[PDB]
Amino acid sequence: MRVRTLDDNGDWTFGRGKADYITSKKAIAQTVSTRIKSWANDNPLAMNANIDWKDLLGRKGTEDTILREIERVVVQTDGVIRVTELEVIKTEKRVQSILLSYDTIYDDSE
Amino acid sequence: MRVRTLDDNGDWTFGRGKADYITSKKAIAQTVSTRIKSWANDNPLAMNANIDWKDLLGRKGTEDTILREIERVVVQTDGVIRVTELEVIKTEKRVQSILLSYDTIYDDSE
Amino acid sequence: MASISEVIRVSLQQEGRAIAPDNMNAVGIITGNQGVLSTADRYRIYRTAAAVASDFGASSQESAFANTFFDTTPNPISAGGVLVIGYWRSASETVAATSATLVSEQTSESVLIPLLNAINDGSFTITVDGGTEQEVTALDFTGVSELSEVATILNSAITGATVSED
Amino acid sequence: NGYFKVTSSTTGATSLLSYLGVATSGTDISAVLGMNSESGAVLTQGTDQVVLPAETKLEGITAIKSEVNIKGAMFIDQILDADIPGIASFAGANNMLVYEVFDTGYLSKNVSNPVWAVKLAGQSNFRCLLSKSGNRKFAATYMARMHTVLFSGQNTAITMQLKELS
Amino acid sequence: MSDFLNQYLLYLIKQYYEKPKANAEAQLLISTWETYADFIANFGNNFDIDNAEGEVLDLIGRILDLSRQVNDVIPASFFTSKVYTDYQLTDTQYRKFLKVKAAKNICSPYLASDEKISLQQVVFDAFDGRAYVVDGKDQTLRLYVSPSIDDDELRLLINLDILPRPITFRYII
Amino acid sequence: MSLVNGMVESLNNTKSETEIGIGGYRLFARVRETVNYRNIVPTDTLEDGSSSTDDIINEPITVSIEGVVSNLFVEERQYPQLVSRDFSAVGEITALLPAKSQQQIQRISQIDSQIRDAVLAAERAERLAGKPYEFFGNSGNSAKTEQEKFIDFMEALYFSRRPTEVSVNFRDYKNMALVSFIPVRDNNTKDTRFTADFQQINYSTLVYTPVSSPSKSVSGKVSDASNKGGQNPESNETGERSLLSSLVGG
Amino acid sequence: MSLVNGMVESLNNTKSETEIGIGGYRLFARVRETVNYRNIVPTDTLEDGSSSTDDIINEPITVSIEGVVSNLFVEERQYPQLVSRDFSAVGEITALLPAKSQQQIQRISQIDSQIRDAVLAAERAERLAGKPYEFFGNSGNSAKTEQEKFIDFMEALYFSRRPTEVSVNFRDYKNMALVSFIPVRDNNTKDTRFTADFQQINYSTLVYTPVSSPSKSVSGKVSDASNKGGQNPESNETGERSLLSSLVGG
Repeated sequence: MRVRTLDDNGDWTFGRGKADYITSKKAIAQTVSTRIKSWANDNPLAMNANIDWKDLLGRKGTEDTILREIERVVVQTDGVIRVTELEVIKTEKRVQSILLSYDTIYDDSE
Repeated sequence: MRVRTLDDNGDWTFGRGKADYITSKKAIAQTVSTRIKSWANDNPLAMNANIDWKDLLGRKGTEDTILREIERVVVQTDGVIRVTELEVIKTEKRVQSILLSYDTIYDDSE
Repeated sequence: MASISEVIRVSLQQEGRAIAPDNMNAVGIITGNQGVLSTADRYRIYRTAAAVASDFGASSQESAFANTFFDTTPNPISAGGVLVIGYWRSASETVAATSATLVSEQTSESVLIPLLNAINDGSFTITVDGGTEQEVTALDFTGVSELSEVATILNSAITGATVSED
Repeated sequence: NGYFKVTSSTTGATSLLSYLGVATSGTDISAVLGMNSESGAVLTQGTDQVVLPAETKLEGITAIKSEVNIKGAMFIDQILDADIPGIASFAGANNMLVYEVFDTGYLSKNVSNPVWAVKLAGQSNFRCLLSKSGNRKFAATYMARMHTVLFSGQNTAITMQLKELS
Repeated sequence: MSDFLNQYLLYLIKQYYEKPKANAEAQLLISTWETYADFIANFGNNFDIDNAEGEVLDLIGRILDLSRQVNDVIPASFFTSKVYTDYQLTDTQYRKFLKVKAAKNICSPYLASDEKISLQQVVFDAFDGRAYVVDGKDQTLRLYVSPSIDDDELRLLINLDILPRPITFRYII
Repeated sequence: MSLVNGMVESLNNTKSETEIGIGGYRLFARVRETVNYRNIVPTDTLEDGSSSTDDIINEPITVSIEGVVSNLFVEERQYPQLVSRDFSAVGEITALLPAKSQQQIQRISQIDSQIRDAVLAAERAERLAGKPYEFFGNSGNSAKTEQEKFIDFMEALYFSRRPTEVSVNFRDYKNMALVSFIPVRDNNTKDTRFTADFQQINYSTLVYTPVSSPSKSVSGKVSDASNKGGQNPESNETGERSLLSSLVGG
Repeated sequence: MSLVNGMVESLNNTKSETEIGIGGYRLFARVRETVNYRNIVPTDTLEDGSSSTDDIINEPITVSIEGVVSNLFVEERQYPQLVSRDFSAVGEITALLPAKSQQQIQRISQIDSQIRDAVLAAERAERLAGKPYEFFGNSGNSAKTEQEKFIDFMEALYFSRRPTEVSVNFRDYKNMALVSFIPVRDNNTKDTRFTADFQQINYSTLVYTPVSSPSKSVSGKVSDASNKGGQNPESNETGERSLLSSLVGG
């Protein structure tokens, strides 16, 4: 799978066609990285685009469902196999940071 | 069943066609003797050729499965009937020697 | 050439299981022919016709009796038993003159070698034919991996006699 | 990383005598920061001008071992023969392993051969490996293959033979 | 022990990779097949107009309608492999004539044809890069050449019509 | 048919010590464990009295496993499940393929990197065909308790619609297809009591095959001439591309 | 088919913490709770020995829930069920529509107020399609005890003939259809012991759809050309209005 690369801050890239495209194992990385970031009832063309944030960060007691939905999004991605993810800090102020690790379809060629 | 004899060290024999072939009851002996010696994922033309050694002598706690697989290979041989096999030394240094005895289809003519 | 053989070897059984006449079925055939069983070798133990032949030859009547023995379908070795050939002196056995022997202790080869390899210098006192006492003061046993090698070393050391391991 | 480092510009005999002592006026920031003398603030003085440590011996591994709790080590440069026993003893005395590779010239069992000297000395923690070419990396991968068992699951204790290396 | 032999010996199961007789025999079979593999691989190397000598050249001639018989005399390329009559072509000359003929087979009356292959490109890599075609006035086709070609050869090509030529042609010195 | 075949292929499934579970998920407890060998013996008294035997048609073995899954299972004595090797390039036989120039090679490299991304998933799947657990893998997320893991693995195996290998003690049957999976949750125990019936997919080889199971590197190489049905290309619409401009002239 | 699809769409139903009950009616107690994954594996030994796999036909999951409903249920630890948002105007895209005068606009306003009264009920129904409870709603009347509420909600769901979403622990299955609802009332307990079997209505998409689930504002916009059957308008009676007087002349 190809996909246009995004630069550091994550804006789009035009020019260098066929070269601003991520090849693989990093295309999966980019595609998971910003599949997580796709609020659900945003896109009128995909209203279940990805997990529903306005209804999960605005309600108490969803950490388990945040994690289950992140695993859902990641696993249902073209190119990933497994996941290994949990929470690493405990809302250091009130923001919790979770650690997400997944095995792409690559690095399994032995 | 015929099969080319092998000499003492087990290399092949050419010449004396139709005479370097083992006739029987010894053809079974040779064929079991080197069916045991056929590592599994060796032959690209038979990847389950015989029992898997790189994955049985490289793992702890397989003696029972070594013995079961040796019985499998021997019994599934054209010409044998029964087996009678067990372990005779106990890894005299760390090498265990097992004793394997089988009744060919011969010597049952009474 | 690192062979497959050093991770598995598959050979043919060699010694006749080396068992002893313990059970009830330890049956004997007494010969009187001083071919191979002389006095002090009064018996030999077998569990197959071919071995009796190789010690007795398919021609001698003793191998014939062994052949008619093992040919019985439920023969003794099928129920924890052995055949043994004896020897009664039929007529005027001539025992050839022997030479003095010295059989050492049963050494396991797993303990003799590790103890030997630390012993730099050698030290023996032996006597042959009651001659002058012979003292051996250098046996660099360090380089030894099996009893055959210490056997060779002793063979080279003890003058007037031959050393074997068995 | 949450530390406050304060370095003088000049190098060599440049003591920062103060640990941020109390001033004559103004609420004291020193104690709350952690720079305070009673506080646990490291105050490594400016070392003298350029200093030459001498050239140590491979026994300088002790300095690593007394800092890291390494449990298996290798040397990029091959341990000299004359220094093998020392490190070998070290391997036992510090409850660790040391992996070292040797080339073809060491496939003997004489006393002068250092690996056999290790074997006689019982230095079981000084693992010796063989590489015909001299390819040192064989040790690292070997090390990288051994210290790989999570000692909490069942039967995770692995042997070594016939395992993929790098 | 090249690639072919090594990758094929992996089909010897490991009872038989190390027994010397068996390994030698398998290597014998693999080697005899390996000479065919090498032949197929080197067919391309040894066939084209460049690395061709003797009969294959003649074959190329008869595939490009140009026999070594030009019936003309050219001086010798005195800088053994093969000798012909005087009024034939030593190999190297006949090689590079066949290259020119191959060019003129795929000619076109355009010096920079964007759709089809031009005259200029094909005559230029006919001579491996020592020719240069520029038109004239009465449909002259002026043709510059590097000095590494004797006048005898080129005047012969023009006198045998092997250079690419739609209607009219000429050279320059 | 033959009486000899009995012992021969009765031992053809040998249980490894590692004790694969329902396919690698051994993290439950087997309350009960049954297999059902069945046979169809045609009823009426057989016709001849001399040779009209060979009338015991075999049947697909079913294997029923009912067990319980809890949040905390402590397994007593079983060896780790190790990832099976990727023995695909065992016979891979290059070096007869043509000599082609750089960026003619590398163009192939880009094509390979381009469709490996689309094939390697199913390639791993077929490599791990029997055992789905290490395909799906340990869940790896700390949020999902153990019953999470059992349910989502069972659903993955069930929706997978691929046969799995199932081990009853003394046998690791090779191609079991999940027939019925009933998990039950009483209101007096937080665990899940599940009954799973599998049915073996036994299938033999009709056609002459000299090689039993080759590498992926020669599996197509030794394949016999496969057959596809006919079709009327002149009457296709989904790809009715025009004639290439390079052909109309020619 | 694919082994990859297994884990992918096994996690496609994730149970929210709020724990929808039989559709939002969690005010009972789940005495027992089962699901039945079934499969049809064709029996006879499969034909080839090389590739004749892909023969495990899937099945509609059933979910059985038996519980009890009492007048007074005290729920232990579960988050409130909050009304789902009306995200219909997310893509609503006006301002390309024509400029039309006042009371030409307002005539449209009256038409909209005129048929919103007739469509908005079913619009809310489809907005709340999965979950019927907050559609029917808390009963709100103090006369009806809790068993009133359970029975009338169950009858409303049953007569509704619309699939509901049902949550077994660890899964909130999305389209369950009420198959069987048996409430029982012993003469030794005033509660109601009810067994409800649901069956999933699983249905996939045959046709090319680039957009999985769009807004109502573009759902018809991206719809492909729908097809209705023929009919003979010349032979209709229920609306055989005469020709308008404005047309006979013209």
